[PDB]
Amino acid sequence: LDVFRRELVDVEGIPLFWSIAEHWSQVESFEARPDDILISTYPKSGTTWVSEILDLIYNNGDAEKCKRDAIYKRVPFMELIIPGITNGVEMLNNMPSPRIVKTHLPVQLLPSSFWKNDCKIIYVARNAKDVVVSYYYFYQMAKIHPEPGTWEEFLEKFMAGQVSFGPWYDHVKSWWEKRKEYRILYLFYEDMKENPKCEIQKILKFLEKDIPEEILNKILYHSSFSVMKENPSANYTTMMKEEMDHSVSPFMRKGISGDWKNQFTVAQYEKFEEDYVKKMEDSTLKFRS
Ligand SMILES: Nc1ncnc2c1ncn2[C@@H]1O[C@H](COP(=O)(O)O)[C@@H](OP(=O)(O)O)[C@H]1O
Ligand SMILES: O=[N+]([O-])c1ccc(O)cc1
Ligand SMILES: O=[N+]([O-])c1ccc(O)cc1
Repeated sequence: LDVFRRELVDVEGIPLFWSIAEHWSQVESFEARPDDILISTYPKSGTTWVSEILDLIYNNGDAEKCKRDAIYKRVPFMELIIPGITNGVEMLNNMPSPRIVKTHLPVQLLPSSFWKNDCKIIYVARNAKDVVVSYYYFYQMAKIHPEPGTWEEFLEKFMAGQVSFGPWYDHVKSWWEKRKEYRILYLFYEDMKENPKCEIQKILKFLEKDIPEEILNKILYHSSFSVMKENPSANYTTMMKEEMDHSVSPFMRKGISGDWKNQFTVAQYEKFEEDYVKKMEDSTLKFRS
């Protein structure tokens, strides 16, 4: 299918995949349900990690139940519609409750039904420098994206917000502000790295679930990077090479915090930081790198 490497298309101010734009009315009119849990992230911030955690919670840590299908079918990417390939809206329409829904939409573009249904939302943020590195390699392997160009070209596009789903800065800031209006558990990738048990406990409390320590430990074990990277139900290796080419860069790439040090030159770092401070000083958000 000839659907790959196209230029992004503006949707309500945000660069999105051409086929999402083409099917935007279907996304806008998406029907949420009161018990939907929405996982909302800027790309490359821990979406798959948290989605697997949620599905594990819903299945009481049962690893085999969580291998019933690929993560992208268990937890549909709502707005992702590609002709001949996938339709997240239709996948969700046909899914029995309680649904786990994935989105990367900026808050201003989220289908209004989520607000009307007052859904609980788990937002995951990750430090910008690690995000852009992860996103660079992902652009290379995940062929729906436009060509990223060189690292320096891609870094500049990221800083300018000229990448799929728009600027990281506005995404994280506006979702942070939204936590005052709706029930949003706002998590950080770095915290999940440092103390995953603590973060899963936060998720459980938010979900109003109390589970045995033994089940919590099962969920912890199966959501580690070393397990997920080898799990074909979670590591995107069931995608066609034409869609995601693992040989270019694996989806489960490094799974650390601080990979930015391996990618950024000192000059790129200093420039990025100067720009970052200007963009983020209006926000009470604080990150670790
Ligand atoms: N269980 C886990 N623990 C830590 N990182 C994980 C993880 N599962 C996936 N990741 C990392 O999360 C990033 C992908 O995020 P998303 O799911 O939002 O696209 C990748 O980062 P890297 O490219 O830095 O390795 C990936 O390796
Ligand atoms: O075809 N693809 O590249 C896809 C399809 C589904 C999905 O959730 C993500 C990517
Ligand atoms: O383009 N893609 O195939 C994607 C993009 C984002 C994402 O979270 C998963 C797949």
